[PDB]
Amino acid sequence: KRRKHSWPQPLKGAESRLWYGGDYNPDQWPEEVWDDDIRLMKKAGVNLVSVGIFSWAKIEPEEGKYDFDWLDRAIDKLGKAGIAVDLASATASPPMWLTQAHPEVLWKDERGDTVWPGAREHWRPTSPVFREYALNLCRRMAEHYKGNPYVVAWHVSNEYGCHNRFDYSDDAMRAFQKWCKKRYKTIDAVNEAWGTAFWAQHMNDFSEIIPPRYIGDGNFMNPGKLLDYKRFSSDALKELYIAERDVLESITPGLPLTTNFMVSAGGSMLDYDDWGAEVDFVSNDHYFTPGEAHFDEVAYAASLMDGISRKEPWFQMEHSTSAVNWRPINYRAEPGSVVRDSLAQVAMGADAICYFQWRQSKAGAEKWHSSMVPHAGEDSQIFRDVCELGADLGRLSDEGLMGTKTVKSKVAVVFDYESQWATEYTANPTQQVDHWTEPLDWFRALADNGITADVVPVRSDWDSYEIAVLPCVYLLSEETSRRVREFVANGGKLFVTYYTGLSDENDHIWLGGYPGSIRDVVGVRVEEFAPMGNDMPGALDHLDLDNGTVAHDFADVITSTADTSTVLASYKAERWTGMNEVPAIVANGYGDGRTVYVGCRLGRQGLAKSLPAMLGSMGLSDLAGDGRVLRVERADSHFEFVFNRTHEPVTVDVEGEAIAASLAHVDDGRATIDPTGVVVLRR
Amino acid sequence: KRRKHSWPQPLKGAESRLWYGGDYNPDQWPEEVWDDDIRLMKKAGVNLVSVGIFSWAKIEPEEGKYDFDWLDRAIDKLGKAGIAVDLASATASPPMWLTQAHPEVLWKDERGDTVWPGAREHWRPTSPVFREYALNLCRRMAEHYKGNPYVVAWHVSNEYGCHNRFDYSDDAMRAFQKWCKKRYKTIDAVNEAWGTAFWAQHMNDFSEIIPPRYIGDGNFMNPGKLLDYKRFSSDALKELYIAERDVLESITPGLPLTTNFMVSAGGSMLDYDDWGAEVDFVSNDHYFTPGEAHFDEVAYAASLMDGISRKEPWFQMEHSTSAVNWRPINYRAEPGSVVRDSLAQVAMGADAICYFQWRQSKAGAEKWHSSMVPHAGEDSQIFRDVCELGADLGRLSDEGLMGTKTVKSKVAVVFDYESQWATEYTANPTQQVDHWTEPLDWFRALADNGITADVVPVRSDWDSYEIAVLPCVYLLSEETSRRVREFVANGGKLFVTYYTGLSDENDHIWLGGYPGSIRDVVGVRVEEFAPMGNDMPGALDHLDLDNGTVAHDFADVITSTADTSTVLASYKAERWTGMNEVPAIVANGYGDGRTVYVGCRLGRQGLAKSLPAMLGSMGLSDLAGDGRVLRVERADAAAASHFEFVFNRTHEPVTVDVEGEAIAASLAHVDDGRATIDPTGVVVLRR
Repeated sequence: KRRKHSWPQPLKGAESRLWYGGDYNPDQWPEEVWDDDIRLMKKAGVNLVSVGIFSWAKIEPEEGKYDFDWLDRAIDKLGKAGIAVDLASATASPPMWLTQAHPEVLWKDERGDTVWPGAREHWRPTSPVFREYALNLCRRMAEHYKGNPYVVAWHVSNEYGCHNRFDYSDDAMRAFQKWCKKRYKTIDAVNEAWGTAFWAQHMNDFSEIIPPRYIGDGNFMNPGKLLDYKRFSSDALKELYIAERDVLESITPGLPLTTNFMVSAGGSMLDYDDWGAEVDFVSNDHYFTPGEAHFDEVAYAASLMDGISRKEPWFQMEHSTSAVNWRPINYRAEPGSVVRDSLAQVAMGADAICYFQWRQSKAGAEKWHSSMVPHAGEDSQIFRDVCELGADLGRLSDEGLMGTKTVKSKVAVVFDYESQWATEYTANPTQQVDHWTEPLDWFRALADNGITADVVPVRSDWDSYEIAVLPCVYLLSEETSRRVREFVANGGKLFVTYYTGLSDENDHIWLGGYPGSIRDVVGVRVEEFAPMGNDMPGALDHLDLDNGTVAHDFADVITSTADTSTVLASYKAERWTGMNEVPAIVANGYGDGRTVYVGCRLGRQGLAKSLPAMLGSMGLSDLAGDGRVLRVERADSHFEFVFNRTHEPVTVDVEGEAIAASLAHVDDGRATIDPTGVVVLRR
Repeated sequence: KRRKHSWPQPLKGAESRLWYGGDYNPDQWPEEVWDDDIRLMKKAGVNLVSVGIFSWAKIEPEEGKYDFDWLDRAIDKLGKAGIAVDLASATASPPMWLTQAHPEVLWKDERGDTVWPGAREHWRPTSPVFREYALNLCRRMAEHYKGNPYVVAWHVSNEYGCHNRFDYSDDAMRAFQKWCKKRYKTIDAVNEAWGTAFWAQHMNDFSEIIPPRYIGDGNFMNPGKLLDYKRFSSDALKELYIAERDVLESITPGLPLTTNFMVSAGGSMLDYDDWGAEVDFVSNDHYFTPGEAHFDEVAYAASLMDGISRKEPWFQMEHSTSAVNWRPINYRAEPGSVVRDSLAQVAMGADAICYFQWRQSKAGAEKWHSSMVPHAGEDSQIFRDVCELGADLGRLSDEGLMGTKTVKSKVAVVFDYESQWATEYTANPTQQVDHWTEPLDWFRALADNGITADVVPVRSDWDSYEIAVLPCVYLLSEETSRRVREFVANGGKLFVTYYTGLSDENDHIWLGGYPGSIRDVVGVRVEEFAPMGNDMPGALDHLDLDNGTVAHDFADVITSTADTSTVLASYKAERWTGMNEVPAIVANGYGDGRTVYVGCRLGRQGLAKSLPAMLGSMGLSDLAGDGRVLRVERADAAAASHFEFVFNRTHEPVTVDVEGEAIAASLAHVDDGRATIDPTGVVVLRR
């Protein structure tokens, strides 16, 4: 069911190398400028660029008229310079002539208001009119470029669902109704799934399924329907991508196809693990979070990408050299980030490193988004760094890094797109809790304890690891619940947190005490929750634990533990709160395995501090190591990538021959690595 | 180009006195109250009121039916009492019969939702049918009141664009299409200006230009288009005002016309410098900012008005005696504000002082807005201050203040409405930075150093000043860039800050290092920005400078400086940030001039502390002074006679040296050349 892995191949006369480059948009610059791009690209070690992504209005400037010459010239200029082309379908966003002639392609928001042109991606995922136009352009691009010697892959569309994830038009309403019929078969199944006995929502047939349109601010949508609308929206965009991909493939067999994902700790527009089955190689867009989380979350996202790709080499389609344009405050990246963040992505399995974008735009909505050639030009620290990185990727290529894979960790941290979606409902126990923050917190706390985890999607093989973490995995089906029992019974070591296994996949609650489907594995029983916050005078805002850590946002009221369990920590609180001496962290044995249940949100800091005790109870005291650096390994040969995780230079022992270094010095088996520094070793 | 300055003239062709009064709405009160109004106006020294401003529904109660008699009688009563009338066109807001009959006049928001009656100004600036109705009323008003001996000016409409600056209806679509054709001539030029090669936005003809309508929350409009839509929206309202002005004038030639602007530090609904060319006298509405900025920003805004009026006497059409109605918390003004804020406006060149409004409303949306006669009545501190101020304006009139002009400062602080509009785009380096805060910060910091600046619109003559400041002037066209270059080369002393000259007039980036069009003038090169804030844990929220100030919000990463420059200050920071020892304040010599580049936001306090060293580098240490007070002077041509206005800027009484004869004082006194001024106090001297 997964497509066979197929990676973009070198140009004639060229050898196999790490791909390096970024989005390139010659149609935004006078043709005169292109020769300068080629000169700077060669200087930087660029060998691949992605072209034509938003070029629909240039390629088809009016309906039924096509203009390829400019693009043929650009591609030829790149190719004869030894730079390969990842060619877009150009179907990311339609021209004004198209939308003026066919306003029915525009998506509608919850209130039924039309979303107009003015920005990008303003089209309905289920519009048959838009699909027709897109497939036409796909056919004509593929027919024109099928003989081109410089094209090495297809970049289908761009970031499906970045702006048009949700549509509430009648096209969407009809498509959702059909999607529900496919999923549930009978209207009574839908009624039971969504619990429509409540609030007189019973439906007599599929015409009575309407999308989660506007219901008045502050009012509460049917949560089953809302969750399914997210599943449906991801499937709808997926079916369109499949159609475009198949048209391109029909005309250019043997050219690998991808589309760019938006995988980040807090990004959940689509079920990207599901989508990963539909590409020839998985590719990602990731932009750093400014501040204290910058490095760790870059590493985390790249690890999840390696999980999505099932440890096959994957493609970093976009990231930024420094500031983006779209945040309330676009902080710059710390000096060193260009090489460092990129080599983190390589460490986590990327065999291609690309940026948005090659040359910083001088006009338009993204002119303030950093690029490889800044507004300042080639005399810039960023461009010097871009050049250093290209040379580094060349050296890693000479060393044969291509095709190696990131080693299997002893620990898997589970991520679940659908659980994230379930946690987004507005009448959960607290709207402060999303699934997504917990696996990040665990990844980081494990790293503080010198352990590099793999981030593994819930449908993938986390139960083949020695140790795994279920961090706020809100949904657990009976099937997943069974995988959990067997994982532990067979000798696995499993961490489980609050907000795990509250409901099944239809968001029906597992009754009898939380977590209702696996409470006998973890040996705790929760009767009630105690959310915390600062929005109510005198309400509970934190809970100290007796192990020197502090819970925030959420705590389980654990009222019994198994006779096989050990309480590792308990809350301390004023008596009237009822939370004093309630168990907070509980260890258990079950079959041949061990669990630790963490009944509250402890964050990176509290988890990191609690980990020695928790690992101890599991028989894993020997696992901990040096948390000042992250150590990431690829192997077919072993390559170790070592990153300073702190704000001060650190010295650590390193084995092997240093083959790359940025802001770091290796001498006599020891590396002094500056903040934002990295060393790469081979042996 | 500019209209010849024409000032409202006194009743009976007598002496031109300082005008004093406010908005007057007899149609809101039973007629017995009108006689009470007259008694109290006389006691207060009121000599001018503005009437009929929102009276459309009373004057034209049904289509083509007119009821003038109440207004005729009110104007007669006023004039016989010696009180002049500033007559409105009454076209500010339409009656229910009009909007009920013609829903198509109502403006539409970005989502296409109709904005209904229920408040005011709910009409599309480019509606042809509303224009027909407005011009008809203008004509009927002018024909009826022509030759009235008590009417001294026209108050055209009211605050254009206060509520209807933006319309997204099809009338606006058509008008914006024509406006783009006028500006750019060809669709190729529009495409080039807006950089439409990006995101497949290329347009084949002018029918493919649509207004910046709803694109979904959190999405990014074409910034060239958004900026031009603000230009267009200002121009569209200006064209309507010009049409109303022209009809009125064609019927009552010689009667001076104005419309009331909304000039304040943070106000930018329209390009008010552009609009200033279209009125016979420039008039403003300004309402104090509660808290620590109160006095300084009153002074600033009035200075900017004097800039817009090119130093011609101007008209304070509205302000508040105390609290307004429209803030989340309507703080009252400090006692003394009635006289003090009004005399600050006079000091900055106003020959008329008026309030919204004469009598506090007992009903309606603005009943909680303070007024000259409070709900409390004539027995109130506010009415007593109102009477004191009227008496003071009488005394200043006796001393011949009218017609003098605010003296030219040694420093011009530059303000650019269009730069403010550009900084409003939502995908800039940081959305915390607006152009408008910086010129205010510099004005206050200069005042802290005993210097009263002129606030000067960018198209005006700042390059004729000894010293000028470009404070976050985000846009610099080629033309303005040349003026900067010549200004410095010829001996001008120039301050330039971060967020200046990033782009040309169509928001195209000047390439090669910021500020891309004048980096050789200031002798610095910026490769990237280091914005700062408190919204991301662990990101920088500040940078200490090595001169004992602290930057917030934004810092330039200066990576080189010219051979002729001198670093006056640099950042101190943790090494990992990359900002340690990066230059923060850099002086340069360029031709016979001097510059200082300030690459970060230092605020009033940091700028005030840094100014002595900065001025020093320009060769100007002697420009210092006592910042406890603001001194503002007016003078006649020949600079024969001088008037000095002195304001306490602090919270304790101050005593300062003053030359000349005291002619007015509030919460203050002058004795043998020493002015003792209480907080919120003011003295006025004649030399």
